[PDB]
Amino acid sequence: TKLKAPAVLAYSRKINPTNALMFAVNWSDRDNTTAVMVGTKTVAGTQSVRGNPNDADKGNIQTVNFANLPHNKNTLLVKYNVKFVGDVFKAELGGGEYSNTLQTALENTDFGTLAYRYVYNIAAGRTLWRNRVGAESIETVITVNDQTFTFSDLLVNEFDEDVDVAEIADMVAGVLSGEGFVTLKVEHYMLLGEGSEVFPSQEFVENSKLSKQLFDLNGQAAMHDQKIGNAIRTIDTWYEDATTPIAVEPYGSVVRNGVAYRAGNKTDLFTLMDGAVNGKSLTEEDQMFVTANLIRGGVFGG
Amino acid sequence: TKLKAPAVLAYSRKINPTNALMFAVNWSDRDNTTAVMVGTKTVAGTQSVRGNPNDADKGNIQTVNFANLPHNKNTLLVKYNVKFVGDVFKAELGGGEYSNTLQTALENTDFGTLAYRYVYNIAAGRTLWRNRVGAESIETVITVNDQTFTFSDLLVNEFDEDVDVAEIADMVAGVLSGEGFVTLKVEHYMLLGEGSEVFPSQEFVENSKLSKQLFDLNGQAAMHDQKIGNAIRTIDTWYEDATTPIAVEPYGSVVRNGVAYRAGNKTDLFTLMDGAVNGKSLTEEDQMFVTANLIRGGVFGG
Amino acid sequence: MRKFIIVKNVKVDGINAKSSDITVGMPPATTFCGLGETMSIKTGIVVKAVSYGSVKFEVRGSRFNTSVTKFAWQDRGNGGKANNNSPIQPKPLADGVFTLCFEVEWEDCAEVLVDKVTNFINTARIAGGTIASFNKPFVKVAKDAEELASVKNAMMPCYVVVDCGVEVNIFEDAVNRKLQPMVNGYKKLEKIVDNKHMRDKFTPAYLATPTYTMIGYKMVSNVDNFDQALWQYGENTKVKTIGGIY
Amino acid sequence: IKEMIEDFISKGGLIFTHSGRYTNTNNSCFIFNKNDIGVDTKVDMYTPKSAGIKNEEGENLWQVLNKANMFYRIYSGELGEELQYLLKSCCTAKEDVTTLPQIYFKNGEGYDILVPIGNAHNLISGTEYLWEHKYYNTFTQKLGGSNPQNCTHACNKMRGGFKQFNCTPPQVE
DNA sequence: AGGGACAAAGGGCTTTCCATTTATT
Repeated sequence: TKLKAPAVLAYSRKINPTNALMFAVNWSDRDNTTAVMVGTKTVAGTQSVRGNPNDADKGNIQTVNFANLPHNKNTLLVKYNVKFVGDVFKAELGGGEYSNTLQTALENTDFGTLAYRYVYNIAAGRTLWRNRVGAESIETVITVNDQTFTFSDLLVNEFDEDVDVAEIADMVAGVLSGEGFVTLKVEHYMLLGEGSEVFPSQEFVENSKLSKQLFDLNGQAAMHDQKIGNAIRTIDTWYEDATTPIAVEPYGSVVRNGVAYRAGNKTDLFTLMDGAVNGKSLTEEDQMFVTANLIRGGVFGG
Repeated sequence: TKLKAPAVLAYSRKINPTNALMFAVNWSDRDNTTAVMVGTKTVAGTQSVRGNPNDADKGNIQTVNFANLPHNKNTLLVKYNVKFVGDVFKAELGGGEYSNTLQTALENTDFGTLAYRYVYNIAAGRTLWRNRVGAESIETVITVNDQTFTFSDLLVNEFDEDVDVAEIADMVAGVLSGEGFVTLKVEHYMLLGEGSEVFPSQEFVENSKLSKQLFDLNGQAAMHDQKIGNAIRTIDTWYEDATTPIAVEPYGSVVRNGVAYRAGNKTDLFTLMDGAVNGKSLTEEDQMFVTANLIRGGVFGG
Repeated sequence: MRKFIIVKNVKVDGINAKSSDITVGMPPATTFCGLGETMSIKTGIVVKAVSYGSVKFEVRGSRFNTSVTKFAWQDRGNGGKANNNSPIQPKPLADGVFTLCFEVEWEDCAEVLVDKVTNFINTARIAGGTIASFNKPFVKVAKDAEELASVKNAMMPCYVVVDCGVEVNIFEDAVNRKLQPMVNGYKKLEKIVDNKHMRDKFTPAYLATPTYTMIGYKMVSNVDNFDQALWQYGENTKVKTIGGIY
Repeated sequence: IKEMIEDFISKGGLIFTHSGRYTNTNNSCFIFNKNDIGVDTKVDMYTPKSAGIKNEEGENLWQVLNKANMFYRIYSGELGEELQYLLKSCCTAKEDVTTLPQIYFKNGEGYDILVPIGNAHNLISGTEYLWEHKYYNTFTQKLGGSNPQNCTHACNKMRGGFKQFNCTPPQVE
């Protein structure tokens, strides 16, 4: 053997979500889907920044955006679609033999666990992050191939076994192993209260007027699709000293917290992906980690 | 030793109030609710500045907003909801090494003293700030999880001891010491008199044709939600030469008086927070000051 | 005899709007004539022309500043620096609802053509986006200009793109005539001699630069001849209107 | 300006009118065109870390070479062969394909894989023209990041950002 | 037949250079 990696590898995104929408309904009548519009308010506060104690007697005027439920309704509705696309072993760039000897060494993995966790992240409502916190009772409705399901309450942190998720997981794992696609329409109902606050996605913008801006399609509040795609890829529980699931990254990096878990101890992607090619047998978990990175996709430079 | 704080730290709100609503009812009939709408009038008074004594003969014309009770009703009703969220030590931005070693130093604080004052500021009627002045009798009704409490007369500047506020404080402290949430529904009744003046929250406008614009929700007079939350956390009586309670703030500053009570004498939040991480022993009374700042939230980064 | 297939209200989410280094907005016509060639390779239907509208379009971000997408660490040897954020390179995003119209010749039954289009729409991407919702296509037949009006008015809510031509250069024309450009072709500069990094290994390679033109967005029900609203390949690495310059 | 020309040629010192550093910073692909230089065509220049030298006024080589059409004046050879040979030995070709878009195009009976690169003249002429002629439908965008000293001298000298055309179509109400 | 030498290719860490001119609806 003694074969080295090409300069650029490229794998597409096998899990395609769309940007969700926000609606205000009632827990009784879930048909009055009124949109939730983004306003603009101006608020007077104090500075109180670290240091600069000399300027601790003045006020700062700040303009922000906001999105609240109206006082007549008390239920948040979130609508989006999720598409699962198979053929996860075809390369886009830098195929050669490097991809074939990796495909023939990773054809005996556990797609059932990966599909079960990918569905269970949608089922538990991990795609909400501030909308889930404070809600009394959540209710998820999944429509896949004219077979409607409904869930009541799941535990977000621990992957608990149940017979409802296993059917959809077995449907997904047949697509991810062979060829084809499967689309599922997901609706989420949250009971919050009369006049509560909902939380859309915040922009990475440099506007000179607003201190905070929220994402909106034609005025109605929404979340980013690449934001929603992070919760599905939160399946990584196999890193060293594992406590909580993290997102699937090639270095296992959470830049929000400022630490990198998987990198630095010969456990990242670019060691295991060479060891699997060069004949070394892997454990059951780092065979799943590489395949989860392939389902995530991405380019990989030299 | 001597670990510095990370450049990005963030703490979410743990107290979520909603924007209040104003209604007009009679004192002996608590169900005939009608809206208090906001109107516009034009006033033709004189002008007087501490300059330009020459222009003391020209009456200026102003266009203001106003809201009053009708002449057949004499009781103002204020409605809002307050939500208390637990897990007050988990950081949004910023990971461990700092918040984890701050949590083990702020573990043994007295949550009962904080949770008593946070409910006593709602029960006494500090959440009004102009409708309290000139009222014959106030009456507050607090509803939590199918349980109703009624408060008639409470001193505001003094944190008195009674038997019904402590029944809610033991529920609030259980949420603030652990995980979960609790919801209070608060209704205030004040007997002002027929045709009296009600006071909504003003709005920050830039060069509007109006000299005074009031906040409104679909034409109904309301109060700002961040104005409601300032009255709840007016619990701070631990600064040097303490006379009256002020709001919880990392420099203890009020912009009306133009003075910072806590800043400038090695007593502020950032000096106290860095000392507690490095191993210094905090006083029994300013441990609740640092803990109240994490409930408020904000930015604590270099 | 020419046939037309029309797809209405195609929701695309996440289109990278950087068409060139000086144009950020709608994707150009070359994307939509590449989409027809992609359909011709994948399905088998020979497509010679393509028209397109714009029901809704909005580039995310503020008015004069577009938003930046966050980046993740995706490179070999980036272990030491992985805890810190990332270097950031520019690419904006946009969201829109479009209407597409092809021009095919099929010479067969019409109840399998809709199925062949629908088997492709669920797979492909419109300029790197994600197709969320789309209406069922239908087959239209026109013979002369009097029967052509039917296929023109079929897609009523629309804003088609017609050619306008360049006078001297894009900057002075944009300032004077109030028109916004679109790349309609590429000019090759120098052949790449080492093809071990390309994605074909057999096709010859050339470094190229964009070449611009000026366009006009027009109501589809206010166009006299429909052939000025079509686009096709043909010229030296370039696209052009069938019915000439409007 | 020979004392600055030899200093720029003692460095890396490349001169181009078509590059790929305006798309991705990690590119290092430089193309100089012979058929596009004219009486007002402005070019760009790259050296490692954007190292330069002043001329006792605050001007580097890039600020001198674009003012009063000096680049054509050395290029046409009216300043002699002493500096024209040094200018012609400066602009060389530098070909790289990594981290760039590669698309196909339909030629006559076949396909052609091609790589779009950026134009140095168009960016500078666009920013310096639309501002003086009061065109207020643009996107202001700076490239280089916190340290723009890594892409081009034209990145470093004007930090205010280039102007890009807004191409947002109107929509149906 | 196999550790040891002979020299390469990755990889962490440590510099390093380096400066505008803001209206727009």
